[PDB]
Amino acid sequence: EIVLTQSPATLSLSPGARATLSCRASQSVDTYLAWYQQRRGQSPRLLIYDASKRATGIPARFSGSGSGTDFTLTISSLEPEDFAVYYCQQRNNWRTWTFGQGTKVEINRTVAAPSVFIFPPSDEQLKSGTASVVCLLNNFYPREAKVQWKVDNALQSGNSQESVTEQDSKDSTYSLSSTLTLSKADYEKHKVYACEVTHQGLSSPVTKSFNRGE
Amino acid sequence: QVQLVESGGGVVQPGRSLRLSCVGSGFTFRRDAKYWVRQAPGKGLEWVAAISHDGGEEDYAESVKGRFTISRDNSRETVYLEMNSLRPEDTAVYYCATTRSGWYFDYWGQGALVTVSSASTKGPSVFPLAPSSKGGTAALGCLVKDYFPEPVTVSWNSGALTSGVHTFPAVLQSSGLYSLSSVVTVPSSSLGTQTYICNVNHKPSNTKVDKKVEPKS
Repeated sequence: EIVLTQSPATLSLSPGARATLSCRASQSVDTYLAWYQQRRGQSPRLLIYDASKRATGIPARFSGSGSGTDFTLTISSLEPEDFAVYYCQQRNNWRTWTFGQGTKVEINRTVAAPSVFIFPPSDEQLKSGTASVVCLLNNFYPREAKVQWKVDNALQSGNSQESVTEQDSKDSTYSLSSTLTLSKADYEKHKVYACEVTHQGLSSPVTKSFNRGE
Repeated sequence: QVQLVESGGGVVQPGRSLRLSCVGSGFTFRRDAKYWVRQAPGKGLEWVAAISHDGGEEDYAESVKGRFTISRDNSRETVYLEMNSLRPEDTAVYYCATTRSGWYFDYWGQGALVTVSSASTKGPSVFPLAPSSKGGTAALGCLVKDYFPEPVTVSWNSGALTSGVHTFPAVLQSSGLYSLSSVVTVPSSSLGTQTYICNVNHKPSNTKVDKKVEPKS
């Protein structure tokens, strides 16, 4: 019956700066709204309840406000642990507890283009009948990046999987690995394997490729 | 101090059952309702079940009703979640929680990981991600493929190399086995003289591999 929407889903802010997070309810919840912080690798903790009350022991930099449908969580100065995911929460009809989908607060920094590397399958893997081709995008910011795989200029869709690291503790960048999976038989039918990367730090997409056997 | 400690997590086959336990200390366990909230990998929080202070009222999420049972034993300061007919979509970290007024989750446990899968325990194959050897920065790595369950650990040069390492989150393949890569950037001028070894440990299968990664002939 009641949906909580947190938008934007990602906030990019500087250490020590102010942050304001939004929760909007589809219909009024009066002031019965809570906020939780989920720090990296930790359990969620209650920060704010009844829209504006600070839970016991919670630092004074956390505040909240709102009544009805529009709520905010304010962090007066972002500390290192505050780069985290925040969820709002409500309870309707006595027996249903629901959450928003979360807002991630990430560290803002200057744009950095990825360095890109392509890796052929090893001969050892090919023995077993499968080929994994890996594309690495190293140390980039912001997080948005597009990898396109091509095999003899045929765009690949559906046969790759990607993973991304958490923001680096020293330089606040991301890295990404994309793995293209093909059968050995298919791998050996084609010559040019390419990973094309689009990113805001690149004036035009970068392609890294290899020719099988060369 | 208020404390909630969960136990009973693990790997379970689809259709089977698992019982989670959560023991409270540092507060009056019988005074308030208790709850389970779960988080699937990479996803948000989902409330699962609630039980009133004396066990007289139970509420469940629609996704879980009939299959899960919440119960409590106040004399042992314990709340339970009995999970039956487990489904892949029940894979998650399960948190127990307690409340002051019933509106909110005032205190949370540490989580119990539940993985629902028909996969058999299997250690990884470790393949090299060989440096191109073509700013003078090279990248190399290890592909840690086809293992179950999580987790695997990866170090480089037995911990002597930590700068520039990125060990990526595992992906779950349609086979039901996990795969992950670990990479490191290093100076390309070092590739002929420095040895780089990835150290892979998959404790569930007692599998340890040290793979030297070098430029391919």
